[PDB]
Amino acid sequence: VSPANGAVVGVAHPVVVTDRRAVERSIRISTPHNTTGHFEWNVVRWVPHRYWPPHTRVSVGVQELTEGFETGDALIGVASISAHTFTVSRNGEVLRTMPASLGKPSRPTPIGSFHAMSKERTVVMDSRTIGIPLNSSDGYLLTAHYAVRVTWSGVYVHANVSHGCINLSPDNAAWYFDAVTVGDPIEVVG
Repeated sequence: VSPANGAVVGVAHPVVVTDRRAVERSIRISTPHNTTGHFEWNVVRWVPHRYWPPHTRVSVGVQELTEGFETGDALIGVASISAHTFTVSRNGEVLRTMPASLGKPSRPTPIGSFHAMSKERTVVMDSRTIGIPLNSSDGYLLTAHYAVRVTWSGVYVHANVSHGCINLSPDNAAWYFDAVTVGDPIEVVG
């Protein structure tokens, strides 16, 4: 079960618990205004449908075990593929709309709805680790700085960028990294 206890997270953060409709019924999310959601599939997650409510305490009851977490501010960053931007807002007001490189004209960032999964100060990225030569046009060996993970699939917040990853300036990527906590909503759109 994730979220873990007390964990201060964000409002696109899924509820994650490890006949599907059977265990789907032993799970219930208790929210102040009865926040709804749907299921997604082993391992199933429950996700709130219009983000969470900000600064709301969330309770999760699964079998005889019940664990809870609190949401901080609502920080949303949006990656527009037409405009070449990653816009960041915190509770209503955009703070900093930063120009972003979202992949490359071959494999641009996949449009969709996500959370900030992890924060890694520097992470080295080696394409040889899953089978891509470094002389390939989609080949690389790089040490990323201020890396905020977007997906399990390896998309990151951290130009002819690969994997569809998102590339910001060093000054811009520092701020998002300091301002962000896991769970912080991530939206790729047009």
